[PDB]
Amino acid sequence: VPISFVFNRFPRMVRDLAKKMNKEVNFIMRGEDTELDRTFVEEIGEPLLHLLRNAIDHGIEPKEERIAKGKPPIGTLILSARHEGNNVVIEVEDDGRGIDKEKIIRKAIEKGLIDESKAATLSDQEILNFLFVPGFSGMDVVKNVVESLNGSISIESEKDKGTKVTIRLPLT
Ligand SMILES: Nc1ncc2ccccc2n1
Repeated sequence: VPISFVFNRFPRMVRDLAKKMNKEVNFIMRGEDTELDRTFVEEIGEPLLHLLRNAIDHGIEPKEERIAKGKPPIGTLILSARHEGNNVVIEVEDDGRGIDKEKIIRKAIEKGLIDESKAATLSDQEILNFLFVPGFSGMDVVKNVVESLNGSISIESEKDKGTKVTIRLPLT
């Protein structure tokens, strides 16, 4: 099917969550005509809804805070799909407050998953990959579904700039 069968549900879910959270959100959908196998279409909805929720709750800041930080007042959330070879790539991007890598390291140390000495040299991707650890605090459940579809997921984020989650699905 076109992924529009999934993506057409999201503007409703996104305004509803924005109203509940007192966030002003500019939601943009691109690539909705991108076609993929029915099994992916019937399963990819729940993971995507989780990522959109995360963007609106934890990423986009309220307008007053964005103005105070010198950002464009209304936060933007972009959900896109495209073909890459025989794969489909789906991205959820926001221009919100990002993921705080220092907080992740602190939590990791508190949980005994790494010591201070080793935290100093972790890469960005190694740090963000703690988010997929079960119970870390979720992104594990999103990963579980994606992996069940033989997909991969990655996260890029920077503090104050925003977050991009990318899901790559096979042709299957
Ligand atoms: N999009 C987004 N933005 C901030 C987050 C902060 C914590 C965890 C997930 C997040 N995801």
